[PDB]
Amino acid sequence: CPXQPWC
Repeated sequence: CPXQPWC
């Protein structure tokens, strides 16, 4: 992340 906030 920051990319997929469930990373």
